Amino acid sequence: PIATPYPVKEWLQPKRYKAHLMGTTYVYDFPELFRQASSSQWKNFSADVKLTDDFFISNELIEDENGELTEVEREPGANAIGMVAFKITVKTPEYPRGRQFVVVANDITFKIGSFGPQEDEFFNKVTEYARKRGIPRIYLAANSGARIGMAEEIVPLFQVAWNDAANPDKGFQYLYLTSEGMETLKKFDKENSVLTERTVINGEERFVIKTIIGSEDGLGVECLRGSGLIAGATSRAYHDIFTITLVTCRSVGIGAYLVRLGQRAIQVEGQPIILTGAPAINKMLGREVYTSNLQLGGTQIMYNNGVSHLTAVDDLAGVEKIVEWMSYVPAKRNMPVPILETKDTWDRPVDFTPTNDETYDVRWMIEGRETESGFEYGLFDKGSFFETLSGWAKGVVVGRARLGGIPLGVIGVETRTVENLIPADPANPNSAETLIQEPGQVWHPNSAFKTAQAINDFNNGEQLPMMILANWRGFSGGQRDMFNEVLKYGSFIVDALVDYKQPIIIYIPPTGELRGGSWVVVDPTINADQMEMYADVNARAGVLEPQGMVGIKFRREKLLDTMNRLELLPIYGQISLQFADLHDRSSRMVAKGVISKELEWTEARRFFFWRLRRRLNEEYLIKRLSHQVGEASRLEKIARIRSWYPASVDHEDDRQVATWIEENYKTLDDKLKGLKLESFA
Amino acid sequence: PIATPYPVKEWLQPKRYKAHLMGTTYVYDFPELFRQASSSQWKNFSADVKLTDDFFISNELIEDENGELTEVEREPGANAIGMVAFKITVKTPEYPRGRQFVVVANDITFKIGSFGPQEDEFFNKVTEYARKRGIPRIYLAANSGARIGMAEEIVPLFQVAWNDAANPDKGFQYLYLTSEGMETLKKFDKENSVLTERTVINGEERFVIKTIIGSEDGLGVECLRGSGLIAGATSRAYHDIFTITLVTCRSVGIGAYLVRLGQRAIQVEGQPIILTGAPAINKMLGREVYTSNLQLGGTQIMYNNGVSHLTAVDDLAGVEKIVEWMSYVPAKRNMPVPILETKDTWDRPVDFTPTNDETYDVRWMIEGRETESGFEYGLFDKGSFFETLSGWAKGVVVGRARLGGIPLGVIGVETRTVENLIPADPANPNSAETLIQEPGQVWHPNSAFKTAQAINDFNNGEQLPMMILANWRGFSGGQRDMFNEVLKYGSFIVDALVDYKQPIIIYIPPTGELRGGSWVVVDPTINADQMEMYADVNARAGVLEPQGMVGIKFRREKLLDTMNRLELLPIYGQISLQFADLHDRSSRMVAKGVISKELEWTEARRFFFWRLRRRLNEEYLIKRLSHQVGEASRLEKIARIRSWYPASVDHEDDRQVATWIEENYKTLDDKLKGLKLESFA
Ligand SMILES: Cc1ccc2cc(CC3CCN(C(=O)c4cc(-c5ccccc5)nc5ccccc45)CC3)ccc2n1
Ligand SMILES: Cc1ccc2cc(CC3CCN(C(=O)c4cc(-c5ccccc5)nc5ccccc45)CC3)ccc2n1
Repeated sequence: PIATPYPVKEWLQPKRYKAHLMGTTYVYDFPELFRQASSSQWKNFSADVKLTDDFFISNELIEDENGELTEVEREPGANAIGMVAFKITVKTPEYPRGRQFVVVANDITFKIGSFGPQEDEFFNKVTEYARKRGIPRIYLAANSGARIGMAEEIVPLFQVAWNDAANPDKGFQYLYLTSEGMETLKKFDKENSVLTERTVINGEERFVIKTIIGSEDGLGVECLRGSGLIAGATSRAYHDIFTITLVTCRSVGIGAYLVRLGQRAIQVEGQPIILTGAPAINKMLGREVYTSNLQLGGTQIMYNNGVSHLTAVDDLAGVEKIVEWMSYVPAKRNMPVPILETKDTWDRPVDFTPTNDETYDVRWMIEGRETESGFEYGLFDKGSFFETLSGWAKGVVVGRARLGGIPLGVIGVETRTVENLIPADPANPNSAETLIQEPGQVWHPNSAFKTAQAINDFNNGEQLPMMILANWRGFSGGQRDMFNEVLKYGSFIVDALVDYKQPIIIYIPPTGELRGGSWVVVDPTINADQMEMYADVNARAGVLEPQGMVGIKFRREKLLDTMNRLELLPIYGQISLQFADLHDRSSRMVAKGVISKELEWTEARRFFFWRLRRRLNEEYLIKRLSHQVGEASRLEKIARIRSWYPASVDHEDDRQVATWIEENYKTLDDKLKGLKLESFA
Repeated sequence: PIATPYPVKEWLQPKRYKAHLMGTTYVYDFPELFRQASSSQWKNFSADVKLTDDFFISNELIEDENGELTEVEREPGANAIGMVAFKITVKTPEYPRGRQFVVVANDITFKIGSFGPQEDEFFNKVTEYARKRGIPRIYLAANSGARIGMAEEIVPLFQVAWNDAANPDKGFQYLYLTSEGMETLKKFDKENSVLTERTVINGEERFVIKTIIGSEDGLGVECLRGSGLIAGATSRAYHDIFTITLVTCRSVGIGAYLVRLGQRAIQVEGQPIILTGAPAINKMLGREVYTSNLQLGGTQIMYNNGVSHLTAVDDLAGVEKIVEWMSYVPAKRNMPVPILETKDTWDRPVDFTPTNDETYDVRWMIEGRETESGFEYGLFDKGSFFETLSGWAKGVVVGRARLGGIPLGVIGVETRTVENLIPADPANPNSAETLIQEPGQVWHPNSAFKTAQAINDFNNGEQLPMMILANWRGFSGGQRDMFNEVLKYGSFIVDALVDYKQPIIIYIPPTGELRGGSWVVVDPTINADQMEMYADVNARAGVLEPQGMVGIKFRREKLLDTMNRLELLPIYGQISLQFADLHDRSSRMVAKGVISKELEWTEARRFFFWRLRRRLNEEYLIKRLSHQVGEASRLEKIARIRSWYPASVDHEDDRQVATWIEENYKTLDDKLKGLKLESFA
């Protein structure tokens, strides 16, 4: 384009234009997208705040002569390999003084973003760089999978030993190199390009090729090794630092695995996540089964799958979601979760309240609801709910939120029936679109899996506390769901809880319940060090529902003995139901000692804010001791810590405990430093 | 029955008869089944061996006044709770001097084997007892799930405040107790059985019941807490000790979860594993959808599911399988895997060999094949293959085996297509039986999951080394399998490998291959501390198959430039294929350094036996150092250890290294004890 006001970026650097022709942002332009998203982050938090350009810094990372990563400022497109990375230092609302993370990305313009050995080792090197520092690792996927190739240098000289030069159509015995060929190879110092066995047949000496190696690196299995290297590297990263991936253009083979292994993923619409392309699969099946890769790995697959946690309309939207997601996680591994108080202060009642005879969206209880007569506040901070995995297993709702500024993972139950429509596979003619009815308050294979996935994702890397508004009748025990292994997924939940490292709150909501099958997987004893359970005064819980209980312990016979109190079975049947229901109250739960407290929904925000803040504080103190006295149970630690509180402080008063502790952090630190004396030598 | 030769056991103890009427062995008779199975174990190993009754000892475990477990010899049926346990000490072929394990079981005759709080705490107490000692925990499931009940004492006295004594059909306002009732309760010291509010209405004073608590323990949520307690307890046990469960009669609710959480499970035919019973589910759906619980949790569900690893014709068969399974695992956590040499010695060639143009069952390569001209030996010890999870995801084959006596987990690939027939769910009228074609050498969601499950099951509790005869073309990238999340299951494999703690051998078989998608998940770099890869001289590996490679790097144009070597596309197309194929040889793998060695199938048993034995030995030495010098990478440890070998010993000679090490264990132990001097104070 001639005569533009400013320089034509796409001309100054043709690679930028190639990227665009490919439907993705040029890799070197992504740091600018992060600056833009970060700026927006501020405007949304505080319209005023005068922001300067030093609030965002991006330094490209490359390997020095010794293979170690260092920072450089160079012209975009100078990358010698197809993988690039940047260290981002950015001041944000949660971290005004700045937080850091790295961004690794394929360069779709460099050999179609293929993963060659060098790209793989660079990617691995960047992952370790992030893990060592404990900072988040953002991956931007735009690739063609493992790099392929043949030893081109052997193509113009190989000879074929036919069964008879007369009719080639008769076949060949092997391929070989003449003494002339062996020479052409030695002339270019490419003798290792081939493995041969010198044998003379009638005419001349023919070196039979037993194996083709090639002089150029990155043709086959060496690309597979590096492929596995970064797969395992990413598997580890996920249990270590916050990991996330943006699928910004196709992501193929190892590319698709990196997306899942990183777990948290945002798919830009129209950018497929595939294993094998449609053309190839069509060859596998014989006919023209698939039209595009989007049928195999588009958002309708992966987002409905749970592989993609969120979809983005474009690259910038993807970056914004990443930035939004990061606002809930620690600046780095083991640092405190980022407190961020906003307009919606902790001290207030909860407005929206569910009713037994009225349908509702659990999201209203979570983030509040907008009504004609004004906004009704929910349990958590207004506008702080960030839902994820929203395109899969709608039976359960998961996301991040803030409670008076405290970030945490939230799991709620969708009470409304879900219409899960499964498309028909083109590969099968006899296939027809299928509709699955997923009853509310019932775990299914998908929703059980999602529940566990969320717990693990809240725990690993995010290191967030969690609240589960437990409200399930049980798991689906029908044949299809049972055959579909609902037990394995249900069990994944218990496993996830056992592994949780931050405070957990299990709370049965106002019109909610827990029964024999559901309570099993969320009881506080699964992980007593982190879990606490609470039931609303209007919640219910017992092994069986009232109907089921009477149908077994208040049979027709016993129902008649009661006729001796005053045809009339209808009303008496109702009486027995109420008799049973009077057993499933929060009061019995308190009496039997299975919950910490029974609560009143409207007061829940106030109670949980201080309960959580109080816990974050004691936990902090407990960890400090776990690095001193060492050998000591949690019971002994938490007890010693509480022995330091002033005698008149009421251990049961959350607000008092939290308040006294924050007033004496340094004083408590002195008592700890002085405890080092307990250095059993 | 009168006039029997010996006492009528079922009469002496009626509970034994009740158990039988229920289709299961009386709990106290199970130890005898273990003795029988153990005796058989010997006969099968050595027909001769004169066995005495002291080779098997079973001591029931009960809680003493302080709640601690102790041994007792008492009359069967004296159990005050519905859960029982035994400590078994038994000499076996693998452990001639004896090995121990515990057996916990529901007593189906005690309150239908329901899980009450006491049963739950006993079960938990036994699990910890086993974990502390590091011994296997066998669970025999025969139950009705969580115990239920109502406060019976409140049934004969509750009163109802009708809207008008005239027409009860009009409803009631609440239930209450008269001053007479409150007295009946105080007379039996059951005042807490109810929560009321004294209010006087016209007539007398009526105490409105707000909550029914009940005096008897085990009615509701207290059964749910204990339920969650043992769920989490079992979740932990699985990552700690060898865990296994025999479903000997129905296993309900928490009962079904215990089976999965324990992971390894053997289902006796006709004994259902269910969440909710058919009658109840029929109520849920309205109509008479299900006939029996077997439709919901019978072997056709759970065995085809992968929830049940094996099925047994009867209780005794179940016990035998348990005993057989245990013969491959350490007597207790962290003890060496049980070496058990048999007739089939290590020093011999492998007979059965696959052919490219011939269908075969991978089991033949594993355990050998019986033919008309005699027995053809496989890679592993004759008769040592114990397949598991054989009713699910047949695309992959898993089991335990012995290599010259060394036990290990084995994973092989089923090359034959699998006909996976999925029954139709009665709940859906529009449902029809479905047939799934699972191509061989291709991972599917189920087979990927099974592959990972096996790795985790070999690692946790079993603590076994592993060999994977890696032979997959890739994962199924079609729509259905992609939508069914094959990526998540594929990723589970990488996770399992990362967590493996024993030596691992990845070996591409004689006619096998690995490609871009499959190699990703089994490369040695995923876990370099334990993994080693090998390729047969007749194996193949590269990113793409030859067809795919030519279709991209040897297009029609380039194919014509080759026409200048001597219509004839057919033969030249064949030529290009061979050109590509010459790239995917074990030789290139060795050159690029991606495998430890290329091998010859017939010599594999000899090579692997000494390679594994050599490794088990170095690993042992490495752990000893990991308890001394501590802070040191594996590279530094393995290096120091090898520095102790005699200078003339060839580190690369497996047999020599293993042999010298076993000759100097004690001498090496002295060098270690002397290394304690390195006690950086
Ligand atoms: C339902 C389903 C889904 C995915 C499956 C994947 C495989 C293995 C891979 C290995 C690697 N591979 C090839 O290497 C290959 C690629 C291409 C191809 C490449 C680029 C464009 C178009 C086609 N064409 C071929 C034809 C015949 C044999 C192999 C090929 C693809 C095939 C096997 C069964 C499958 N079944
Ligand atoms: C496809 C599917 C499969 C399993 C499902 C499980 C539930 C929850 C449980 C809670 C506990 N429960 C009861 O408590 C109950 C039990 C029995 C019952 C008990 C013994 C014998 C026969 C029936 N009858 C009832 C009728 C109405 C309401 C509840 C009951 C069973 C119902 C919800 C939806 C389901 N959908």
